[PDB]
Amino acid sequence: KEDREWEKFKTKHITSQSVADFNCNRTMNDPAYTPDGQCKPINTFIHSTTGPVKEICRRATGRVNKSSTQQFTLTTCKNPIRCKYSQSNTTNFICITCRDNYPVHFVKTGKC
Ligand code: NA
Repeated sequence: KEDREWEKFKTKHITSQSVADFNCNRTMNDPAYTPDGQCKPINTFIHSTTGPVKEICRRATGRVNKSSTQQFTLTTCKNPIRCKYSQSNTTNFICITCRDNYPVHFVKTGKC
């Protein structure tokens, strides 16, 4: 169900918060943004409106990994000590799995 996979991707990997306001310790432990479970060893959050992320797949057909053509601001929450994280940010391209027009999986930072 590609729309629901997209919803899971949005929740897990796209943040509506600014780089400054984003808080790894809150979000990584908040069920609302962690549909695979809380306190994971790593996660990459894309600071973007959903449209531009979705348009990574604009020319995608079937199931295929696509690189973004532009860079995104990214927060990495990593290396938890009792679910308390190192937090850092950078800009980079991203590599996602598209199912048709829908991002359904975060593959890697950088190009595919
Ligand atoms: Na960069």
